[PDB]
Amino acid sequence: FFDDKQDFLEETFAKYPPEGRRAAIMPLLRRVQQEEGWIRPERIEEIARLVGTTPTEVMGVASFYSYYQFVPTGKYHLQVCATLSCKLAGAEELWDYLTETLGIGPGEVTPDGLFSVQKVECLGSCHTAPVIQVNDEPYVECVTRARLEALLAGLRAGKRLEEIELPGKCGHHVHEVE
Amino acid sequence: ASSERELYEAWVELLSWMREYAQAKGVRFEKEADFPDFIYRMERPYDLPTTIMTASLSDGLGEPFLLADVSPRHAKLKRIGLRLPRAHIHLHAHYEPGKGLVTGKIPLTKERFFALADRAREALAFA
Amino acid sequence: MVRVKVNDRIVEVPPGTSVMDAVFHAGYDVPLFCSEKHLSPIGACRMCLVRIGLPIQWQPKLAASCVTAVADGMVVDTLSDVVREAQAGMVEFTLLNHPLDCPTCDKGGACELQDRTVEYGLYEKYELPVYTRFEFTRRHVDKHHPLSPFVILDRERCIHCKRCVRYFEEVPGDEVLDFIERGVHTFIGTMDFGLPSGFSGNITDICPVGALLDLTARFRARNWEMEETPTTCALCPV
Amino acid sequence: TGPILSGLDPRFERTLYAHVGKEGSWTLDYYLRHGGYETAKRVLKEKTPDEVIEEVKRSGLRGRGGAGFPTGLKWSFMPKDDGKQHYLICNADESEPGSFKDRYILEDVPHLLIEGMILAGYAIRATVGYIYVRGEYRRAADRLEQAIKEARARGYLGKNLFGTDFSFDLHVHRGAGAYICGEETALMNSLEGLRANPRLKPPFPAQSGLWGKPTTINNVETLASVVPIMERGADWFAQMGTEQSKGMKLYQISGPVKRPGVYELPMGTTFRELIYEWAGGPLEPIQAIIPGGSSTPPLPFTEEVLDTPMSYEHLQAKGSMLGTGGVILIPERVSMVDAMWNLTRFYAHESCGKCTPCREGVAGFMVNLFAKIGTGQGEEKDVENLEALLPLIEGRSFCPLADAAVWPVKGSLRHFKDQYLALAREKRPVPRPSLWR
Ligand SMILES: Cc1cc2nc3c(=O)[nH]c(=O)nc-3n(C[C@H](O)[C@H](O)[C@H](O)COP(=O)(O)O)c2cc1C
Ligand code: SF4
Ligand code: SF4
Ligand code: SF4
Ligand code: FES
Ligand code: FES
Ligand SMILES: [Ca+2]
Ligand SMILES: [Mn+2]
Ligand SMILES: [Mn+2]
Ligand SMILES: [Mn+2]
Repeated sequence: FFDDKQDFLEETFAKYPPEGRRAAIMPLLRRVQQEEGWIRPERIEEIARLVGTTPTEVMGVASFYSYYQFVPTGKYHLQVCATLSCKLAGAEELWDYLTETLGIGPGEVTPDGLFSVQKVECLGSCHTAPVIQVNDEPYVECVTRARLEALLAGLRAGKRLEEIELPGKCGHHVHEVE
Repeated sequence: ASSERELYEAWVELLSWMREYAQAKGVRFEKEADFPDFIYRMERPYDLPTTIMTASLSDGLGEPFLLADVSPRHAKLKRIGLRLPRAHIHLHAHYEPGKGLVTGKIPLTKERFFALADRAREALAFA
Repeated sequence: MVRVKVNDRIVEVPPGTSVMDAVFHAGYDVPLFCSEKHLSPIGACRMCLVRIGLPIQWQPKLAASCVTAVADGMVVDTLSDVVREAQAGMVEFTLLNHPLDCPTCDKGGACELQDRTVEYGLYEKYELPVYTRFEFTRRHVDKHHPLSPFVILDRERCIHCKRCVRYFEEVPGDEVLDFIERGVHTFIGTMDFGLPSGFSGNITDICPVGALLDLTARFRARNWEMEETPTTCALCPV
Repeated sequence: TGPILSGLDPRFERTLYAHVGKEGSWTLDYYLRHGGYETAKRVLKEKTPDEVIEEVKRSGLRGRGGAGFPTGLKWSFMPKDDGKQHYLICNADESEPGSFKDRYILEDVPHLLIEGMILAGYAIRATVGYIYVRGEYRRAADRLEQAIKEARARGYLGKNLFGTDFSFDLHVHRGAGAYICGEETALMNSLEGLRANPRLKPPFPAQSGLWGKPTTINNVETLASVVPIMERGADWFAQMGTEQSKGMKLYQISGPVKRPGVYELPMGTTFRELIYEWAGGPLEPIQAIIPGGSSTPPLPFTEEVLDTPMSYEHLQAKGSMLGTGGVILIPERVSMVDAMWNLTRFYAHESCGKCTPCREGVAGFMVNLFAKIGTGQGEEKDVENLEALLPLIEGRSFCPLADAAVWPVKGSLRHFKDQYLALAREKRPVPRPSLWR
C-alpha cells in the first residue's frame, strides 16, 4: 500500500526523531482509513514493518482509538454525538429516527452501500447541538429534524457534502436560538 | 416477565443461525462456554432450553470474528449480545412483545444476522 | 541506609527500596497482582495500597506501595480499617467480571487471584454476610484458545495486570503480545501467531491467574496433586 | 473605575478571541496587519529566557487545560542548561464534553498560538514543538498546518529566528478519538506511537517526557495567553480577576440557553453575568449547572450560585471547581439521574483500561447501576451501593480520569439524592421528554 506513495513516508517520518519512528503509526493508520474506508489486517502488518516493530504492537495501538474502523464502512459514515450536551438538544431522538429510517446498526451498512452509523462522544461544538460528523470533514452542526433530512437526501443524490444546502442558519463560536 | 422465557427461546434460534451460517460458509462454530447455573445447579431444577451461554464463529486460526452471549437466569437486565472482537462494535438485543428480537427499534432477523456475520467474516477472519 | 517503620516494626533498608519491599522486609504483607520479581513495577492493579506518614503527617490519599520510594523516617500503615476496607474493595473490582471456573480451571490452588481473595477480601464491617454485590451480566469473551502448541489463552480470566506484555518487551524483547480494545473491553491478543520468541513459556509461570497456561500439560492433575522435584536442567551448559 | 476588573467593565480588553469570527482572520497577512509577530521579535533580542519566565510567574497565569497549575512556576522546573534537546507540546486535544474554547483559536487565529509557542519554547530552551490536536477537529487541523507553512515560508519558523541565535519549529500530530489522550502523560505515549495509557509520574515530564527528553506541555488557551502577557506586561494581566485567579478566561456555555457559545470575559465575572447578560438567559426552567468541564461537580440553580464569581477558589470552596470554563445548564425537564447516566457512560467509554478501579470500577459497576435504577428496575439498596462505591474509586486510581467520573456523581447525590430515591421507590424510568426540533 505504501509502496505507491513514498513521498508521504519521507515527509511524515521527518516530523519525528530517528529513534522515534513508531510515532508514525498514527498518521499512517490515518491515511489507509481516509483512502480505503477501513483498516485491513494486511495494512497493520505493513505499517508494522515500515515503522519497524511487531504486528502485535501496531495491532494494539490501532484498536485503541474510536475513529479507525476495522470493518467496511459505507460511503458516508455518519458519526452522531451522543454526549449530554447534545442529549439535551435531542441527540437520542435523532439517533432513534436516523437508525430507524435507514434500518442500520453500528456494525452494518445500508443495502445501497453508502450509510454507516456510529455514536461518538462530545465533538466539541456543544453550542450548536445536536452535532454530526460525516467522514473526516467539517461537522454538520445543528441537525434539526428538518436540517437532517436535507443532509440525508443531499448525500443520497451524490452532492459532495462541502456544498449541500442546509435550511435554516447556524452561527460560529456563538449561536442564537429561536 | 415471561419475556425472560421468550428471550431464552430467542437465544436458541440465534444459536441456530450461528450453526447454520457456520456449516454453510464452512467456518468454525465454537461453543465458547456453558451456564454455570447449570454446571453448578445441583439437585436444583433447570428448565432452560440449552446449556450454552457463550457461542462464537471463529476462523481457521480459531480467533473469533463474531461473539454471542445471553445473560444467566439469575442476573439482572437480561440482554443478548453480539460483539465483533477487534473492530469495536457491540450490539444489545432485547425482546419486545409482538415485535420480537430488537436491537432497540430494528428487528434482528436471520437475514440481518447473516449480513453482519458476512461483513465480519470477510473483514476480520485472519485465515 | 534509611530508617522506615512499617506497622510496629522498624527496619534498615537501602535508599532506592520500594515501600512494598520495605513492607515485606519487616515481615508484613499486602495484595500484589501486577508487580513481579524482575519486571518494571507500575501501579496498575491498585492492590498494594498503603497509608503513608512522613514528618506523623498522614498523606491524604493511599499510595501504591510497589511504585513508591522510601524516605528517611517514614511510617507505613498496612492494617487500618481505611487500608483493609480499600483492599477488600479492590478485590471486589477484580472478581467483578471474572468467569467462575475455579473447579474446572487448571489454575487450581496455585492461583494468586484465589489466594488474595480469601486473604484480603470480604471485609468485616462493624448477620447474613453478602458474598457478591455485582448482579449484572459478567464479561463474556473468547475462551480456551491456543496461542502456540505450548500455550493456551483464556481471555475471560485475564485480570489485566501487565505481567505478560511487560515481560515480552523487557526480558527477552519480543513484543508478541499486547492488549487490544479499551475500557472494560480490552483484552490480550497477538498478531505474531506462532508466539515467536524461544522464551514464551515464562509468561506461563507469571500470569497471576489461568489466562496464560502451559498447554503441554493441560488437564493432567490439580496443582497440589503433583509431587514436585527440584533439580537442574541439563539440556545445555547454563 | 477605581480598583479591579471583574465583569462587563468598560476598561476590559478582548485579546484572545479578538478577531475570531472576523473574515479571513487566519492569513499570515491578517495576523501581520494587526501587528503580527511583533511581540515575539521583541522578546527574543531583548528579554532573556529566564526573564520571559518571571514575567509569566508575575502575570499569575494558571493553566487553562483544567489543571489550574501555576504555568510560570511550571516553566520553572525545566532543566536550566544541560545540553539535551527540549520539547514544547501544545495540547490541542480538547475532548471534555461541554468544552470548546481551544477549537476556534485553532481555526481562526492559529498564528497567535504559533507566536505564543515561540515565546514558550524560548523560555524553556525547547527548539522543537508539537501540536496534538483531536483528529475530529478537521478545519482546525487544516488551518494549523496551513499557518505553520506560511510562518515557515516568511522566516517566522525554523532556521534562525529574527537574526537571533534561536531556532524553533512546529509539527502537527492528529489524534484518533480518545479523551484520555488529553491527559498530559498519556498524550506523550499516544504521540510516541504507543497505546495511550498515562505514565508513572514519580519520574516527571520536565526531567523525562517526549522520548526521554525534557518536555513541557501546555494547553492551547494557556499558550495563546502567553502573547498578550508578554506584549503588554504582567501588570496588565494581573489587573483582571480575583486574588488567586488572575487574567481573562475563555468561558463557553451550552444547554437550553438563549445564545450558547464562547465569550471572553475576565477572571471573576459571575455565572449570573454569563448565563444572562451574554447567553441571553435560559429558555426552560433550570435545575443545575456544571461549572468547569463535565468533570466538575454540578451546582444547584440558586441565586447564591448565580452570584458566585466563576473562579479557581470561589468555585473550589463551593463544592465544585473551575475546569475549562465550559458551563452546561441542565433543565428541570430532564432527570439529574439521567444527566449522569449519560456522563458516566461517557467516562465508561473513555477509560484506558489500565486500572482495576476505573476499568472494572466505573466502566463495570457504576455505569450499570445508573442503568438499573434509570429503567425503574431500581431498588433502594441500589442507590446505597452506588454511593458506597465512589470512595473505593476516587481516592486511588492510576490517573485523574477515575476521579473525573466519581466527582460529578458524588456532587449529584449530594444535591439530588431524592431524585434517585424517587425513581427507585416507584419503579419509574427516567422521564423521556421531546428535546430536539
Ligand atoms: C483524564 C484527563 C483528561 C484530560 N483531557 C484533556 C483534554 O482533553 N484537553 C486538555 O487540554 N487537557 C486535558 N487534560 C488536562 C491536561 O493535563 C492539560 O491539558 C495539560 O495540563 C496542559 O497543561 P496546562 O494546564 O498548563 O495548560 C486532561 C487531564 C486528565 C487528568
Ligand atoms: S483464574 Fe483463579 S479465580 Fe479464575 S477460575 Fe481460575 S482458579 Fe478461579
Ligand atoms: S494474561 Fe495474565 S499476565 Fe497477561 S495481563 Fe492478563 S492476567 Fe496479567
Ligand atoms: S483511571 Fe481510568 S483512564 Fe486513568 S489510568 Fe486508570 S483505567 Fe486508565
Ligand atoms: S455534546 Fe455533542 S458536541 Fe459537545
Ligand atoms: S501491586 Fe502495586 S498496583 Fe499492582
Ligand atoms: Ca477460539
Ligand atoms: Mn467514540
Ligand atoms: Mn438457579
Ligand atoms: Mn478451544
